[PDB]
Amino acid sequence: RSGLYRSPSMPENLNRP
Amino acid sequence: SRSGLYRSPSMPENLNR
Amino acid sequence: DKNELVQKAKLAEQAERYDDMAACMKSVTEQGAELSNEERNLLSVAYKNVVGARRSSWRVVSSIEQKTEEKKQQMAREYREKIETELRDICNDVLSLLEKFLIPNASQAESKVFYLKMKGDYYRYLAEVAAGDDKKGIVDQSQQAYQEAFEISKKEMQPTHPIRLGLALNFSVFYYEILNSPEKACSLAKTAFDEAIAELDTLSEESYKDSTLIMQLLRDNLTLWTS
Amino acid sequence: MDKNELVQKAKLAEQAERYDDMAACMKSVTEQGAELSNEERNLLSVAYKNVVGARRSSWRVVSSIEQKTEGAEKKQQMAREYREKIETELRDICNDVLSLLEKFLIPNASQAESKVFYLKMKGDYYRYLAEVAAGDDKKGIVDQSQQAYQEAFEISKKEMQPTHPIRLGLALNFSVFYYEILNSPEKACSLAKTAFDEAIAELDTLSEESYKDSTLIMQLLRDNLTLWTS
Ligand SMILES: O=P(O)(O)Oc1c2c(c(OP(=O)(O)O)c3c1[C@H]1C[C@@H]3c3cc4c(cc31)[C@H]1C[C@@H]4c3ccccc31)[C@H]1C[C@@H]2c2cc3c(cc21)[C@H]1C[C@@H]3c2ccccc21
Ligand SMILES: O=P(O)(O)Oc1c2c(c(OP(=O)(O)O)c3c1[C@H]1C[C@@H]3c3cc4c(cc31)[C@H]1C[C@@H]4c3ccccc31)[C@H]1C[C@@H]2c2cc3c(cc21)[C@H]1C[C@@H]3c2ccccc21
Ligand SMILES: O=P(O)(O)Oc1c2c(c(OP(=O)(O)O)c3c1[C@H]1C[C@@H]3c3cc4c(cc31)[C@H]1C[C@@H]4c3ccccc31)[C@H]1C[C@@H]2c2cc3c(cc21)[C@H]1C[C@@H]3c2ccccc21
Ligand SMILES: O=P(O)(O)Oc1c2c(c(OP(=O)(O)O)c3c1[C@H]1C[C@@H]3c3cc4c(cc31)[C@H]1C[C@@H]4c3ccccc31)[C@H]1C[C@@H]2c2cc3c(cc21)[C@H]1C[C@@H]3c2ccccc21
Repeated sequence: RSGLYRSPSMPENLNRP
Repeated sequence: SRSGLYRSPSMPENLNR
Repeated sequence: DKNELVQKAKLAEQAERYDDMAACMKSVTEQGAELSNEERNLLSVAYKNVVGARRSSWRVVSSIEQKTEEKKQQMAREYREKIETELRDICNDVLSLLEKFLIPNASQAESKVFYLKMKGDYYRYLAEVAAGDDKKGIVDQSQQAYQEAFEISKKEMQPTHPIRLGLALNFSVFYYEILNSPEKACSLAKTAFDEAIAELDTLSEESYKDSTLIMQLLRDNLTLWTS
Repeated sequence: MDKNELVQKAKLAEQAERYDDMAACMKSVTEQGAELSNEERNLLSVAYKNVVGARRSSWRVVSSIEQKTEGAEKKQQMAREYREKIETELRDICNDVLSLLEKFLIPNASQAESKVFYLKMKGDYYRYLAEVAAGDDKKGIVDQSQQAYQEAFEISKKEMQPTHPIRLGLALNFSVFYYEILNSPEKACSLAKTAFDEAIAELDTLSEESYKDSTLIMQLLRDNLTLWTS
């Protein structure tokens, strides 16, 4: 838990045209 | 290769202190 | 006009202009009708990127604030407060869209679970920046929304469904980070993983890549949090 | 308020990756009229480069879609109108930076290093205007970019060592100008090669303070050189 810590929840991922 | 994702290979603002 | 706003939002997405994207999808939602799967995801992608920027900034600034224990601290604090203000308004924006439009019109079980997971997520982001006075009640709104989504999901969706798995992943993170309960966060993550991996024959080609990705993230969190 | 408040907000805004805030702050600093320090100069550059770079990126993506949507009139018109929205945002950012350079930064640049740096910036921001210019405006805008680059180039040749990171950086960007704006790959290659070769000639002139920056830009010059030849 630093200032550059990402909460490992659902990412906005697997998008494509 | 020129395309929608191409970055002009000019100077970056980088390697900060 | 609905199609026109949807195509502009897709374009804003490719342009990485998420304020624009959010505005588009906001006004689509305000037209009243139930969103399709495509539309749903554009709304969440838009708003997720818009808050995310604030969460990321907030954390960096909070971190700076903590390791200046004097005048530099007042500046940081004030900048953090400016960022929290921005964050709350975005969170309240989505939650209003969820209460007034999306949750009421959710006819399918998957729409209902999806929007309740959202409700849980955005109260969780408010919890992240809330003080004792309001925090208790913000947390409970998040838990209540998650729990309802979890119960419907348990009844009406198969264990490999990307929305069930993604709900498990986020509810687990709620337990771990908001309620300081490693064990409850770990069993949620472990149950969702174990159930999905047992029923791996049930996956569609339409979402095998989503489901398997989320499974990996569950187990990653599990592996970290028990070690 | 005071310069030290605004400079420190800028630094904080940078760490937060909130570059509108950072830019606003350094615009205020600059508008107070006093010559900026090397630190302050970099904060202004970084701030505005990030702000305008978001638009350039977006513009390229939207333009690309506008091209692929030939024969789909309604999609193409939506892309066009969105590109035009991004273009006006991009111009305003560039006109903002350029007017700061004309009214504050170039006028008060007492030293040669500052001159080269600010004239290079002017070259850069007119280049960014050129990229989205079309018609009678383009050729005028292209000349303003070239003149700023040329003035900077001649001052740099005279006053700065061949390994100075601002000299080499100017060589790189002006080379990019010839390739991307004037359709002049050979000029662009020769300018890049010469800068690289004159830096090889005098590595002893590198300082401990900046050898990492110089050797990176040297690598970048040869990267562009080898691609455009190849
Ligand atoms: O002692 P540490 O290794 O530095 O970690 C803890 C900290 C702190 C702790 O106490 P806190 O709850 O009052 O903030 C804690 C820790 C360890 C012990 C306690 C804590 C609590 C928690 C975690 C680790 C810690 C995991 C589970 C829970 C948590 C919430 C959010 C992200 C990660 C976690 C302070 C001090 C430090 C900390 C860091 C941050 C923050 C606050 C702190 C702000 C800004 C940044 C941050 C990241 C994510 C969310 C919120 C923040
Ligand atoms: O009353 P405090 O909470 O202990 O903090 C302030 C102080 C002071 C204040 O008045 P000042 O303007 O004459 O310095 C202030 C504060 C609080 C109230 C006023 C002030 C002004 C400001 C801030 C906090 C405070 C944020 C926004 C503005 C500011 C400028 C630079 C860094 C941080 C800040 C004095 C006394 C004290 C202070 C501390 C310093 C300094 C001066 C002071 C010198 C040396 C160190 C410092 C750090 C950064 C820049 C400059 C300094
Ligand atoms: O033929 P390609 O390999 O597909 O690349 C060219 C393209 C195009 C070309 O035609 P154009 O110059 O009239 O626009 C070209 C190319 C090749 C052939 C011609 C061209 C010209 C140029 C370059 C490559 C190409 C290098 C030197 C000159 C140039 C300007 C800016 C960046 C890079 C370059 C079209 C179609 C395609 C293209 C891509 C873009 C764009 C336009 C196009 C817009 C949006 C994106 C872009 C990136 C940077 C600046 C501007 C744009
Ligand atoms: O679209 P522009 O910015 O106005 O420049 C291009 C032109 C043209 C373009 O189409 P083309 O491919 O058939 O020559 C192009 C451009 C831009 C887009 C396309 C093109 C292609 C290329 C470049 C830029 C452009 C860079 C990479 C590729 C190229 C080859 C040789 C030198 C420089 C380049 C036309 C129209 C214009 C042009 C100019 C000339 C010529 C022809 C044109 C004749 C006469 C003069 C010239 C100079 C050098 C050799 C040949 C000529």
